[PDB]
Amino acid sequence: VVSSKPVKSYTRSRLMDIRNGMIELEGRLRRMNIWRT
Amino acid sequence: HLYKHPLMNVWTLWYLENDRSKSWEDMQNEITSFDTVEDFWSLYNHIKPPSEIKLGSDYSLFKKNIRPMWEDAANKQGGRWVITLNKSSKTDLDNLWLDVLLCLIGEAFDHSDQICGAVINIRGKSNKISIWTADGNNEEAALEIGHKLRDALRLGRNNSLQYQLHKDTMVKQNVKSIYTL
Repeated sequence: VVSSKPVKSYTRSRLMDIRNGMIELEGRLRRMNIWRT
Repeated sequence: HLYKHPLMNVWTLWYLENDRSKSWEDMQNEITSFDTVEDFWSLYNHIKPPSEIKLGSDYSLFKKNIRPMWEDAANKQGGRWVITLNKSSKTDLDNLWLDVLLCLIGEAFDHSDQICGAVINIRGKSNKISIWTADGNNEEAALEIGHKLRDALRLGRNNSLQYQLHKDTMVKQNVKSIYTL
């Protein structure tokens, strides 16, 4: 059914493919000891 | 690197420092929100996998303007598909969690507007991964989502899926399951 939010799907495989072809947030990631490189 | 693949929904990542807190304590932290595949991957590559975070911590990915709580309007009448992971390895854990995230952001479910978010509880001994849905009485949606989950994670009998209403989950110390897969 047509609505303002059309479907945008991505398979797991597609998403992984996109991953392969590749702010002040670092501070808060580090503060929570969540940061990783 | 200007262009990015847009997502259908905006998502927010949450970190819970501690699962037990006093009634005035807010141990739940917003980390960031994302609108694209590339932004999600960027976020993912810079945070610790659930196999490396502190015991008693939670990771939670929820749609924008939905909190990782059941008291929220989006979750109040809803429920969750629960997966219990006893004696699961670390790589398997990380992979399951990531595949769940990919199900969410990739819109792998037909009843997408029934998906609220997902959360992983790390407790060392037995960890858990749950997918939260908006309405426990929506049998068709719940069942569809459960089946998709079952396939997407390649689960066997060993790990059963349990659909639990949030209202029925209020026990200090088992919980009734509406559906089982």
